[PDB]
Amino acid sequence: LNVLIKDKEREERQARLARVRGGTATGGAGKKKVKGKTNLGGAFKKDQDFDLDGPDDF
Amino acid sequence: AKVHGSLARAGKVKSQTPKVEKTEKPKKPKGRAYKRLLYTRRFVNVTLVNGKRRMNPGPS
Amino acid sequence: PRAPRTYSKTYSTPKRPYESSRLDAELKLAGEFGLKNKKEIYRISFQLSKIRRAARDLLTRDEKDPKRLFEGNALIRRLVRVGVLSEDKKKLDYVLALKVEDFLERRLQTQVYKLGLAKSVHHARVLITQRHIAVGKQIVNIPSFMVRLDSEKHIDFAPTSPFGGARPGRVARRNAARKAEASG
Amino acid sequence: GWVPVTKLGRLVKAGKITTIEEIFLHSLPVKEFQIIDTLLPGLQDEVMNIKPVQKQTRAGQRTRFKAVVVVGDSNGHVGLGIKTAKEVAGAIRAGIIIAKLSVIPIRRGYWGTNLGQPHSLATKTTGKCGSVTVRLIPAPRGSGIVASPAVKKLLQLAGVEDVYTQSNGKTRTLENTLKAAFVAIGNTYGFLTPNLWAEQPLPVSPLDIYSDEASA
Amino acid sequence: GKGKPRGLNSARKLRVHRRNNRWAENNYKKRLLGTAFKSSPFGGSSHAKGIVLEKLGIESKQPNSAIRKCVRVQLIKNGKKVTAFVPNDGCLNFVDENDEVLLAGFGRKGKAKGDIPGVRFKVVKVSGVSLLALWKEKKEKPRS
RNA sequence: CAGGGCCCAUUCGGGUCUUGUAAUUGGAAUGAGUACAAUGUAAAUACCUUAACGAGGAACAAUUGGAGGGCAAGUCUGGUG
RNA sequence: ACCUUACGAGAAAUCAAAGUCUUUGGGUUCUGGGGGGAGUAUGGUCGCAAGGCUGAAACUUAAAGGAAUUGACGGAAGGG
Ligand SMILES: [Mg+2]
Ligand SMILES: [Mg+2]
Ligand SMILES: [Mg+2]
Ligand SMILES: [Mg+2]
Ligand SMILES: [Mg+2]
Ligand SMILES: [Mg+2]
Ligand SMILES: [Mg+2]
Ligand SMILES: [Mg+2]
Ligand SMILES: [Mg+2]
Repeated sequence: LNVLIKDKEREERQARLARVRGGTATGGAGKKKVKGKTNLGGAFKKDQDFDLDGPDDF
Repeated sequence: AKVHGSLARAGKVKSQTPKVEKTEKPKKPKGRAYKRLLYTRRFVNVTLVNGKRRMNPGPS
Repeated sequence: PRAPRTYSKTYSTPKRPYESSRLDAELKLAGEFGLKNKKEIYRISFQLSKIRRAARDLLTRDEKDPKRLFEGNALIRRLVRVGVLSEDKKKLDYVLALKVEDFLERRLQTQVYKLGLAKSVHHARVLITQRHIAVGKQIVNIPSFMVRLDSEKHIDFAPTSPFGGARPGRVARRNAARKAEASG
Repeated sequence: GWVPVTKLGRLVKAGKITTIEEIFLHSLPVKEFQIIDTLLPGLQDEVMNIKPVQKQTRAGQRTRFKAVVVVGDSNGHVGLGIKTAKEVAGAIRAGIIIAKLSVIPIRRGYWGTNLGQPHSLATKTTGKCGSVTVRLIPAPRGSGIVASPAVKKLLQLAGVEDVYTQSNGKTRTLENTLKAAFVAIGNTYGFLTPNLWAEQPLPVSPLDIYSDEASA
Repeated sequence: GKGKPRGLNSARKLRVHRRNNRWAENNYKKRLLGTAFKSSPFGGSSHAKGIVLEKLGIESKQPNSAIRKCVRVQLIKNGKKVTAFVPNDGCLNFVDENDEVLLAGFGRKGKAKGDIPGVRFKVVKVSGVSLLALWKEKKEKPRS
């Protein structure tokens, strides 16, 4: 049931911030920005040095 | 030493896991046909590649 | 009590279970020859290991040796007869250089495909198994049959089957029954 | 381009030297990798592992990467290079340079009866680095390379088809076992056998035939 | 001359030296003294049935913070007391009391397995039903 | 539905010659099973043979262990803390 | 006994033996087989005694150890 609650709130949160053009509710008035996520890959879990260095960058 | 403990907590996480029901899938073929589809996904159709072939790519 | 039945095991699993090169090799073999598990490839590598061990035991013997002459000629004869060993290469050193694709080309599955009665190794497998195939005048439903290279001329459809004629089959007779039912 | 500096580099750029057997015959020291990939354009490389080494410092550990590389073309020639660097890609690039610089020939032979092409080694041959000893024994046809995976790929890259191998020592030290196997296949052209007993006219060096194609 | 004798009539010295130095091993000495038949709780068998005495909360070694949920069992053939670790998550709720459990080793050839101090056996079946079948809800227990 | 040179020398046009995905459709094929019969057998059962029936996606639906390393296989998503 | 090489050996420190050892066989004797428990119990045997010589196991543990390296420190020695 708790998972149901969490998922439902997630879907509703999509709906409210559909109308509002930018980031968080109230937009540019808000003073609070919308955060993003760091795509780490698998680099830093149980942190160490990286044996697999990348030769070239797209 | 500490041979006693809190035996009341046994099965805590296994009871706390939310029940997620399995989706129903089409049947996989069995036998020579399954080796046929594995051969086809590995050798002729190498559609997914990153310059190195991976079998279970996480979404990049 | 009665004399015990002899039996022996016909394959052997490899020593390291998980090695990526050997896995990709055996999957290429299974896909190209239409095999169902790795036990068939292990069976052929076991048979080839036994042939190589006998040839290794004879080549340590000097030439003109009566055992080497007798059993080398017999082993060479059995290999050239089943068609794993070519007609020119008949010198017991070519025997050592054999590999499992030489044995795998001689199965009835790949021979039915090469003769062109099949259109696939997988169609060849199911054609053999469902008894529409006859290597002499006798039905064979074993895909690992190892045809003997004067039997290659005689692989053809079974007389008591469709595709060799004289009665169609269950689903064809049912559909004809429905169309004759609708006519009357 | 290249603009070489060695007498040998000028000779190989001019086209006077068309094989590396002449280098192996006159024991000419190669110091430029362009000689090796010019005279053997078909060799292909493989990096064995990257392990990090560490030097302790006032605050923490300065770390660097050690890369082991084996080059070779699949008939007769192999090279082994090992390089430590700040970056993994620099370690692999410089190891390919070092592995090309160290290319040596391999004496392939017959287990018996000399019928086809040489499939195996001519003699038993050993090598040692550290505690590790690698021995290499000539095998019959179809035996394949009977070796652990690293030294199997090294013998595959040499051009050997079938060889029995025996080890001794801390074989899990991979760099030591590769250097021991490298010395073991280098010794194949070191063993003197009765087919090599006959005397030779000691041919004169390309560095003195072509002495005016050097710098001045 | 490398230690050992090399003469062509010196097989007796080599034989008795090999026997004497064979006693220095672990597996040979154990098999020839027969400590499994004498000083082992299972008496050299692979499995053993027993009767559960109580349920223990043995805490793991360092660094590991857990309570490991074993049981004390009295063996049926010997009367010997034995600690057995009940393997999976929640499986101590099957192994309640006075039960016939079947026990096996852990695989470490008589050694205590992990962070678990001093248990050498695991539970396999309780009341004639296997513990993974109870855990995967393939089957379910009798009343007692 | 996702692909090569070329017939073209008709710019992002059919794509022959293939390779694989499809909430797209077609007939063919067969045993597992059931069963007259005969064979089998001391008498049976079963095998071998064979009328009649027996297929196609919720049907006649393969498991057992795993996915940090050793050692094949996750640049995942929820839960616990 | 010492000095220098390193033919050679070795994990290295180092070694004219610790070399002539996977290209493995001159003769012979003794000892060792992961760390504890333990040179402990027990039984012999020698001793006036103190003790000596032989000498386990149950159980426990994933390292204990060797030689070198780079740091850090020293109620060590020098220099700036
Ligand atoms: Mg060994
Ligand atoms: Mg004598
Ligand atoms: Mg022990
Ligand atoms: Mg630990
Ligand atoms: Mg599973
Ligand atoms: Mg698991
Ligand atoms: Mg999982
Ligand atoms: Mg892996
Ligand atoms: Mg020390």
